Amino acid sequence: DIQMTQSPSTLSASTGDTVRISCRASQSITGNWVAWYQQRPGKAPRLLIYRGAALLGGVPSRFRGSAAGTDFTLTIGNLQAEDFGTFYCQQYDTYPGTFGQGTKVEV
Amino acid sequence: GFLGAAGSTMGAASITLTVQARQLLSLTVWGIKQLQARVLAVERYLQDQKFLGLWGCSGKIICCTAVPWNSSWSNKTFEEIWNNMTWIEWEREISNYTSQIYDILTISQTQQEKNEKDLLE
Amino acid sequence: FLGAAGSTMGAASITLTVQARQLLSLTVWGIKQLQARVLAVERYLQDQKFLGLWGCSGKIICCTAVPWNSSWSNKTFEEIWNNMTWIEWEREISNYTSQIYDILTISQTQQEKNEKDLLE
Amino acid sequence: GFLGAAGSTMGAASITLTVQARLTVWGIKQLQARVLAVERYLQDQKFLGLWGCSGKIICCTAVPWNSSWSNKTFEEIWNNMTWIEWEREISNYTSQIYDILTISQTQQEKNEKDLLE
Amino acid sequence: QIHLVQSGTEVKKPGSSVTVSCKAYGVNTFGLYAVNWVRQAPGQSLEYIGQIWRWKSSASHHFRGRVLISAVDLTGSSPPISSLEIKNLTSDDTAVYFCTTTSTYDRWSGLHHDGVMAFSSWGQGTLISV
Amino acid sequence: QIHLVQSGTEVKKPGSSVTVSCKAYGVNTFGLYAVNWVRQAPGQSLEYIGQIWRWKSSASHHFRGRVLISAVDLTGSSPPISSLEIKNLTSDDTAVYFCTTTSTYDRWSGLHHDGVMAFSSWGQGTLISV
Amino acid sequence: NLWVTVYYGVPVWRDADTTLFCASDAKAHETEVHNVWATHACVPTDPNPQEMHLKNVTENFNMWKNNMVEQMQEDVISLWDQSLKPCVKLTPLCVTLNCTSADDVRNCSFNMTTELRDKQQKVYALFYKLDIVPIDNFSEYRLINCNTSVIKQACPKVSFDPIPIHYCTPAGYAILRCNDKKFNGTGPCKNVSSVQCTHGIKPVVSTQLLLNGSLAEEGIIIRSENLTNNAKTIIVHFNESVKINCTRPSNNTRTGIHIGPGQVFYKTGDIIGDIRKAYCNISGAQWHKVLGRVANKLKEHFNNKTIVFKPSSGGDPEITMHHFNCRGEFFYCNTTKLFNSTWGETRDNGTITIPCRIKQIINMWQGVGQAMYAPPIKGVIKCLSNITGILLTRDGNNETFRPGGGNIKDNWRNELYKYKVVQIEPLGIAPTKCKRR
Amino acid sequence: PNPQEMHLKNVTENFNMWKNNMVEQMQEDVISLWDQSLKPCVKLTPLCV
Amino acid sequence: SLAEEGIIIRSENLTNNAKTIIVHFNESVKINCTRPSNNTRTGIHIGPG
Amino acid sequence: TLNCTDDVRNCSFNMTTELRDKQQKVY
Ligand SMILES: *[C@@H]1O[C@H](CO)[C@@H](O[C@@H]2O[C@H](CO)[C@@H](O[C@@H]3O[C@H](CO[C@H]4O[C@H](CO[C@H]5O[C@H](CO)[C@@H](O)[C@H](O)[C@@H]5O[C@H]5O[C@H](CO)[C@@H](O)[C@H](O)[C@@H]5O)[C@@H](O)[C@H](O[C@H]5O[C@H](CO)[C@@H](O)[C@H](O)[C@@H]5O)[C@@H]4O)[C@@H](O)[C@H](O[C@H]4O[C@H](CO)[C@@H](O)[C@H](O)[C@@H]4O[C@H]4O[C@H](CO)[C@@H](O)[C@H](O)[C@@H]4O[C@H]4O[C@H](CO)[C@@H](O)[C@H](O)[C@@H]4O)[C@@H]3O)[C@H](O)[C@H]2NC(C)=O)[C@H](O)[C@H]1NC(C)=O
Ligand SMILES: *[C@@H]1O[C@H](CO)[C@@H](O[C@@H]2O[C@H](CO)[C@@H](O[C@@H]3O[C@H](CO[C@H]4O[C@H](CO[C@H]5O[C@H](CO)[C@@H](O)[C@H](O)[C@@H]5O[C@H]5O[C@H](CO)[C@@H](O)[C@H](O)[C@@H]5O)[C@@H](O)[C@H](O)[C@@H]4O)[C@@H](O)[C@H](O[C@H]4O[C@H](CO)[C@@H](O)[C@H](O)[C@@H]4O[C@H]4O[C@H](CO)[C@@H](O)[C@H](O)[C@@H]4O[C@H]4O[C@H](CO)[C@@H](O)[C@H](O)[C@@H]4O)[C@@H]3O)[C@H](O)[C@H]2NC(C)=O)[C@H](O)[C@H]1NC(C)=O
Ligand SMILES: *[C@@H]1O[C@H](CO)[C@@H](O[C@@H]2O[C@H](CO)[C@@H](O[C@@H]3O[C@H](CO[C@H]4O[C@H](CO)[C@@H](O)[C@H](O)[C@@H]4O)[C@@H](O)[C@H](O[C@H]4O[C@H](CO)[C@@H](O)[C@H](O)[C@@H]4O[C@H]4O[C@H](CO)[C@@H](O)[C@H](O)[C@@H]4O)[C@@H]3O)[C@H](O)[C@H]2NC(C)=O)[C@H](O)[C@H]1NC(C)=O
Ligand SMILES: *[C@@H]1O[C@H](CO)[C@@H](O[C@@H]2O[C@H](CO)[C@@H](O[C@@H]3O[C@H](CO)[C@@H](O)[C@H](O)[C@@H]3O)[C@H](O)[C@H]2NC(C)=O)[C@H](O)[C@H]1NC(C)=O
Ligand SMILES: *[C@@H]1O[C@H](CO)[C@@H](O[C@@H]2O[C@H](CO)[C@@H](O[C@@H]3O[C@H](CO)[C@@H](O)[C@H](O)[C@@H]3O)[C@H](O)[C@H]2NC(C)=O)[C@H](O)[C@H]1NC(C)=O
Ligand SMILES: *[C@@H]1O[C@H](CO)[C@@H](O[C@@H]2O[C@H](CO)[C@@H](O[C@@H]3O[C@H](CO)[C@@H](O)[C@H](O)[C@@H]3O)[C@H](O)[C@H]2NC(C)=O)[C@H](O)[C@H]1NC(C)=O
Ligand SMILES: *[C@@H]1O[C@H](CO)[C@@H](O)[C@H](O)[C@H]1NC(C)=O
Ligand SMILES: *[C@@H]1O[C@H](CO)[C@@H](O)[C@H](O)[C@H]1NC(C)=O
Ligand SMILES: *[C@@H]1O[C@H](CO)[C@@H](O)[C@H](O)[C@H]1NC(C)=O
Ligand SMILES: *[C@@H]1O[C@H](CO)[C@@H](O)[C@H](O)[C@H]1NC(C)=O
Ligand SMILES: *[C@@H]1O[C@H](CO)[C@@H](O)[C@H](O)[C@H]1NC(C)=O
Ligand SMILES: *[C@@H]1O[C@H](CO)[C@@H](O)[C@H](O)[C@H]1NC(C)=O
Ligand SMILES: *[C@@H]1O[C@H](CO)[C@@H](O)[C@H](O)[C@H]1NC(C)=O
Ligand SMILES: *[C@@H]1O[C@H](CO)[C@@H](O)[C@H](O)[C@H]1NC(C)=O
Ligand SMILES: *[C@@H]1O[C@H](CO)[C@@H](O)[C@H](O)[C@H]1NC(C)=O
Ligand SMILES: *[C@@H]1O[C@H](CO)[C@@H](O)[C@H](O)[C@H]1NC(C)=O
Ligand SMILES: *[C@@H]1O[C@H](CO)[C@@H](O)[C@H](O)[C@H]1NC(C)=O
Ligand SMILES: *[C@@H]1O[C@H](CO)[C@@H](O)[C@H](O)[C@H]1NC(C)=O
Ligand SMILES: *[C@@H]1O[C@H](CO)[C@@H](O)[C@H](O)[C@H]1NC(C)=O
Ligand SMILES: *[C@@H]1O[C@H](CO)[C@@H](O)[C@H](O)[C@H]1NC(C)=O
Ligand SMILES: *[C@@H]1O[C@H](CO)[C@@H](O)[C@H](O)[C@H]1NC(C)=O
Ligand SMILES: *[C@@H]1O[C@H](CO)[C@@H](O)[C@H](O)[C@H]1NC(C)=O
Repeated sequence: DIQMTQSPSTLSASTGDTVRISCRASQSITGNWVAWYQQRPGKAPRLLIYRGAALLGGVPSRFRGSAAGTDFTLTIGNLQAEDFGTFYCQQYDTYPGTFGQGTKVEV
Repeated sequence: GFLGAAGSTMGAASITLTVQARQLLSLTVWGIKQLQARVLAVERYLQDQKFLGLWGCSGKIICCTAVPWNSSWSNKTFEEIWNNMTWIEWEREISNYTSQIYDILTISQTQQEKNEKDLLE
Repeated sequence: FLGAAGSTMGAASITLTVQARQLLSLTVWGIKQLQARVLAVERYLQDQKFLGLWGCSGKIICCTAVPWNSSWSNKTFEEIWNNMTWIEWEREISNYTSQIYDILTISQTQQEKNEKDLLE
Repeated sequence: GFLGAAGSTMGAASITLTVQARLTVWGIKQLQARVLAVERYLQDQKFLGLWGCSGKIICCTAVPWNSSWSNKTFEEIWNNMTWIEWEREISNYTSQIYDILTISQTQQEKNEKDLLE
Repeated sequence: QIHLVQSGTEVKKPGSSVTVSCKAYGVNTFGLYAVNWVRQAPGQSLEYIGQIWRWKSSASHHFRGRVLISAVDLTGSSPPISSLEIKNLTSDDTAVYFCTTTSTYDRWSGLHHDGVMAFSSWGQGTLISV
Repeated sequence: QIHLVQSGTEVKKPGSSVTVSCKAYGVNTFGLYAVNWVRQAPGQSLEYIGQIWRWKSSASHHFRGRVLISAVDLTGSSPPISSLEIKNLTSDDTAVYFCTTTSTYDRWSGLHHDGVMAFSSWGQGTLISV
Repeated sequence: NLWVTVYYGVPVWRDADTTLFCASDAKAHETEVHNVWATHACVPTDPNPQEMHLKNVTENFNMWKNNMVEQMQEDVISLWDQSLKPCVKLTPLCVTLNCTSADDVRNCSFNMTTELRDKQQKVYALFYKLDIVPIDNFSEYRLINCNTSVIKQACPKVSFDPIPIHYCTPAGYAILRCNDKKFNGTGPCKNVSSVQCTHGIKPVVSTQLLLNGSLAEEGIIIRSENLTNNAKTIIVHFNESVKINCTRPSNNTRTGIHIGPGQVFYKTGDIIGDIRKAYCNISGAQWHKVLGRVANKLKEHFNNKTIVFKPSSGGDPEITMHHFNCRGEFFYCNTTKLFNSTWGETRDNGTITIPCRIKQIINMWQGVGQAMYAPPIKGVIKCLSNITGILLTRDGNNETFRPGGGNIKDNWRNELYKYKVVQIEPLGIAPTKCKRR
Repeated sequence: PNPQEMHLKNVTENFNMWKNNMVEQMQEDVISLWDQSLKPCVKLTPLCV
Repeated sequence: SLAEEGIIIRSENLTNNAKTIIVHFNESVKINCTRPSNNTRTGIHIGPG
Repeated sequence: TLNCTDDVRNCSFNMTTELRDKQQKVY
């Protein structure tokens, strides 16, 4: 029911260029029930951030997130070659979970 | 024991929070396994009271604070907080704003104490 | 502290406050003091937990809104406070201490609930 | 106990009183320290409660300030003197002030009970 | 660690029923895990199909009655298996299908919320053409 | 323990400059101690001349500009030395000058406060006649 | 419109691990005779049980990540070790034994120290074959625990009688009980319940069969960390307990000799009467009924394959024999007659008498615990125990299940599987309409 | 440093010297003090000859 | 730990020569210590375990 | 007592064994 939209539909950057991927919600996710994914071409999505700004093990510390009401952003410090790919914005605050459209990062 | 009404929603449980009220409690291997537990429980209880006192409550089970409810902490309205939400669920929802709320309550009690002292002149 | 332990309750009650515990400031003996200190801390904290649940957070003499049941004692005020000491009194009401504790907790709960209701 | 602003005079420092919070060799060093800290905190609160100030960082009392403790004016005490200097100045009259505070709180409790008849 | 593998790749005529299998290596049981089924269109975003959580099957309103999700946990020979069976296939189902499992053991992990959870472990995917 | 010895009796012509030197045996450093200079007129009461406290030197308003207080702490050869120089000697300066060192280590000793202190150890004294 | 309100005592909890103290029964040291488990020091005395049924509360239990079982392991090992410190040290008889060679006993002779450091006495002692390793008629031998550790005798008053030990929790914590029937020990639990103290877990140490344990409620429950993994032992729990009767029918003599100042070493002298092998009797009908139920329950988890119980492969007697403690005498029984069948079913219905071999150089815990020497018991010993579970170990048309195998913890995992240590957080902030400070 | 006594006026208390636990505690403490005082001392096991 | 601005000399009593002068360096000299001999550890058994 | 022949010395001593009876000469 909650529609989440991702700010930069496509983006362009190179190695060392930190990008802020923003996301907005149809409602106010005050519980920070937002998750971030990365999908390299020909591969499955990978979870990077859960609960707004929490990092999984085995995910580089360069990825970080912020949560503020309806605004959720993902920052990639020291962007690298493997980081390039489509990024997704998911909310699990209310049923059903919903995914943002996409943010492709290309050289 | 504080855990009795745990599947009950907050509205129904808050009545049973005070029903219990903790009304009555009236060098071998086991030598240290009890002393360490005693000290840890005592200092944990003292920390809980130290937090409770700094907010002006200092001995109230249900303590009233003059801090307005910021909407960033929770946009949920009172009825859907107290009629379909248990205490564990609520504290998980507001698990990110506990430190901020603690600081705001301490600041508010400091402000109220300053106003009380100023009025006394 | 046990000073004025032979004074009738009324006479002692004034002397309960004349001195109120004011102005304190791995060998065989190592374990003794540690166990003693932990037990004393736990017991004092328990006394305050009972004393706090009744609304008497920091009061030596604390009035309460609980009426005195006559089943606890039929004796009148002067027969309690003029010809009876504290040990005799607490022996007389030794069977109704748990019930009185429960009633005090319930009364403080009622008062706190009413206070919260009024603020709304 | 909040160090910092400890070279600050009393007037400036009193404002800066703020949010207080937010077998092996090491086996007994932790436990003894914890028990001593608990006993010291419970003694500080034991004193603070006997004066009616339980749960209050800044507590006002109905005890007049005798001049035998000091005849230094409010501005001289609070504008060019730090807390350590003050507690050294009145280091001889802390026990007497504690006794007067306890007696005053006892008198207030007795009067409150009397007014309730 | 944990590895999710799906059932290859299938191309079927419209109107048939396709069964995708999810064999979870590293999952002690589906009592402490939840299998979430999500579909990715060839160019669009990921959608949510349904889940099994604490041995209770549910699907989103778009897929109610048109999909079946079943699961069985550890046996002597096989790891826990999850099955996604779509019914009445249409050309709109030409999408990659993913299987995901998240640990719902501790209530304070943040990966799950009232049965609506994030997706932590991702399988290879079965692209379906029809 | 602590022992202080001073230069010795001197006879000076009015208008000259006299230096009294005080060597403190037992003072680990003048950073912790403080040297206070005291003069005693014949039959009269003791007066206060000046001090070095925390390596800062000052003198009483009566003696300001007419006196220098200097000190150096421990060396390999000599104990800490304090010097009292009275410029522009007059007949009123005929007094038994004294040297004192008071321990200012702990602030709760009571021997000192705010740089004004009671004198704990006393030197032998150097009578000066002029 | 809404204002923060602080509640103290809210039903909010988290998973945590802390030190759980003991609470034995009022018997103390079994009417004041020292138990190896130090049960008078379990000062708490357990008078009344306080429990609360947590309604509409589902909590996730994972019995294989319980820290209660590891705390029990460490506590039991420490209690066992601390009971052997006062007792005699048996370094004088790590000595060359002149054992008479051609029953399992051996008549051995050795020079042993006396109370005087100057003099020595020749001693004759009957040592079991299992406690003797050839030195490499009258071949020369040595005790088995000579090149590993120094053994210590058991104090005569110390009794190895497992009496219930309760794991209670400090203030501010709680223990969650599952109370749910047929619980696999890993998954959601519907009637979780809050208890202060666990039930009595008897510290019974055994290898292939779990004796005197807590028995299941409605059916036989199979608990394994990982069913696919064959290196993970399968713990079987019983609805009903088969009854085992173990005896040593030979009257034995303990003849204490003095090996130092105040140090008496108790040896087996001779048998007054007939020489009789030790054994344990298990009814064939009851055992085969329970084993058929176990076979069906294993068929459920193992793809309806035919379930074949086969006797343990072999190795150390501790590993591949049913080990237990009857009356201070440690038995090592052959369970080959018990675990030998294929289902999908031997038709015998009479008593199954299994041979047992007593040992005296005891290493219950595989290196982590001490090595002890158990003095002989004078009279004949008879102990009546109920077996409440099995420890199987599948090996890679049919699945074969060798008995035995596992860690020491697996004995107590049928006891502490339903208990979860939980930390209570009593502070809570909620929005209400009070508005007043 | 100071005794800090006080006299209980009009108080009658029953004493039983033979059921005092202070004497038992004294015995246990003295025995423990002797026991610990001899641990860091020579063992004289060679003397039993 | 090495000093910040310069070499610091700390003695309990400079005048006394029975007090060890302690020198602190604000620059650390580097020492390389080596035992270049291949050694063999052979463990004999002197008792049970 | 050592029978010796950071300059090392090759000392010979006959010392205890796992068995209290037997002794082993050690270099
Ligand atoms: C551990 O580490 C510590 C640091 O981390 C370390 O601490 C350091 O210790 C050393 C000592 O070892 C300290 O150095 C000494 O400091 C002394 C104090 O100096 C202060 O005071 C003087 C005097 O100030 C008065 O006068 C001036 C000028 O008129 C005024 O401006 C002042 O306001 C003040 O006036 C008031 O007081 C008067 C009475 O005294 C009143 O009459 C007046 O009305 C006012 O009320 C100042 O001059 C000093 O200023 C100096 O620094 C400034 C800039 O900072 C310069 O511009 C200035 O020119 C000065 O250099 C300071 O304020 C000094 O007295 C002492 O000096 C002696 O030693 C040096 C060598 O270092 C000589 O060159 C010097 O001549 C002095 O030697 C005389 O005294 C010795 C002592 O007995 C004699 O043996 C010697 O023979 C000589 O006597 C001769 O000269 C005398 C006049 O100089 C004369 O009177 C005699 O009769 C004779 O002719 C020295 O500098 C150092 O400061 C410490 N540092 C710190 C940071 O703390 C510690 O030691 C370490 N521990 C160990 C164990 O090592
Ligand atoms: C320790 O002990 C605990 C308890 O003590 C134990 O816990 C037990 O674990 C068991 C697992 O081992 C577990 O048993 C399984 O339970 C599964 C869940 O069953 C529930 O859901 C299904 C489905 O419900 C759907 O659909 C129905 C009908 O349409 C509808 O009425 C429902 O409301 C729901 O619809 C909703 O969801 C839909 C999406 O799914 C949506 O579209 C709808 O709109 C709506 O929203 C119900 O049918 C059940 O009645 C339950 O309510 C269950 O799925 C599973 O069944 C499988 O195994 C059976 C044998 O036991 C088979 O008979 C059955 O056919 C299933 O087998 C299929 O799936 C496996 C999975 O890999 C596959 O390998 C098979 O080949 C087979 O696939 C084929 O058939 C399916 C159709 O069935 C086709 O789709 C495929 O394409 C293939 O053709 C099990 O029955 C048990 O419940 C649980 N108990 C408790 C109390 O927790 C724990 O496991 C123990 N631990 C260990 C280690 O052992
Ligand atoms: C760091 O280390 C140094 C060196 O070890 C140390 O210096 C020594 O300090 C002590 C102080 O306790 C000095 O002892 C006193 O010294 C004075 C003067 O010493 C000089 O003169 C003598 C005599 O010519 C020389 O031997 C010496 O080397 C110095 O040149 C003496 O006057 C003191 O006499 C006391 O000692 C008598 C026994 O010998 C006692 O009976 C009596 O207490 C004497 O004192 C009495 O004298 C008063 C009259 O003056 C009298 O009225 C009182 O009753 C008083 O009791 C004493 O010997 C020692 O000499 C120093 N040594 C050196 C080489 O300088 C520092 O103290 C030390 N620093 C710290 C911080 O510890
Ligand atoms: C809301 O509160 C939860 C409380 O846990 C926050 O989750 C925590 O977030 C921090 C920050 O990322 C995590 O710390 C990090 O953990 C990773 C683990 O890989 C480590 O590599 C990092 O160095 C860092 O330590 C923490 O683990 C995580 N805890 C849990 C239980 O999830 C969450 O971030 C909060 N939300 C927001 C928006 O701040
Ligand atoms: C229980 O034990 C079984 C057997 O040891 C474990 O199954 C094994 O799980 C691992 C994953 O950790 C599997 O490895 C992966 O398999 C996939 C598919 O082959 C492959 O693509 C990966 O590269 C990786 O090899 C392994 O195959 C699997 N073994 C078997 C025979 O099943 C299981 O993980 C354990 N479960 C628990 C509770 O940990
Ligand atoms: C399993 O539990 C049963 C009973 O709960 C245990 O049998 C009992 O064992 C105790 C000592 O282990 C026996 O008490 C002793 O009896 C002897 C002979 O009368 C006496 O000399 C001792 O002082 C002590 O009282 C008790 O009689 C016996 N009961 C029965 C019915 O056999 C059994 O040992 C337990 N099994 C294991 C492996 O621990
Ligand atoms: C969030 O709060 C706003 C009020 O500013 C309200 O309009 C909106 O419906 C709220 N959303 C949710 C999900 O509670
Ligand atoms: C909780 O919310 C759901 C959906 O918002 C609603 O249907 C339900 O009625 C609410 N709880 C109660 C007790 O009404
Ligand atoms: C005595 O009165 C109290 C009320 O003050 C009541 O709660 C209690 O039940 C009464 N006692 C009995 C035995 O009913
Ligand atoms: C206490 O009761 C007795 C009963 O005879 C009475 O004589 C006495 O006067 C009473 N006490 C006082 C202080 O009056
Ligand atoms: C000073 O006042 C206090 C109480 O205000 C009193 O106890 C004390 O005796 C007074 N001291 C003098 C010297 O008057
Ligand atoms: C302070 O009071 C004392 C006596 O109480 C008096 O002697 C003194 O002069 C007073 N000082 C001032 C500045 O009033
Ligand atoms: C405090 O006293 C000092 C010295 O007596 C003086 O310099 C200062 O001005 C005083 N404080 C104020 C605020 O005047
Ligand atoms: C063993 O004992 C027998 C007699 O007891 C003796 O004849 C034989 O020599 C002994 N063997 C050794 C190796 O001492
Ligand atoms: C849980 O146990 C209680 C009593 O122990 C029982 O009444 C209840 O039915 C059980 N739970 C379920 C789901 O049956
Ligand atoms: C186990 O439970 C009862 C005996 O308590 C028995 O009748 C039942 O058949 C058994 N259940 C199984 C595993 O079949
Ligand atoms: C069993 O052996 C003991 C050991 O001395 C003996 O005292 C007892 O009489 C024997 N019992 C019988 C029945 O012979
Ligand atoms: C074991 O002993 C009990 C009672 O002593 C008896 O009922 C049972 O039949 C015996 N079992 C066997 C196998 O002898
Ligand atoms: C088996 O013996 C144990 C011994 O403690 C006993 O508790 C249990 O009740 C017995 N089994 C049955 C079914 O009675
Ligand atoms: C302190 O700073 C540097 C060492 O890092 C060096 O250049 C300088 O000379 C040092 N000073 C002294 C006095 O050694
Ligand atoms: C040094 O000697 C040791 C002893 O065996 C050996 O393990 C090691 O490899 C040698 N190293 C070199 C570099 O020869
Ligand atoms: C070692 O044993 C030999 C005989 O085997 C004996 O002669 C010798 O004295 C022993 N070693 C020493 C150091 O005495």
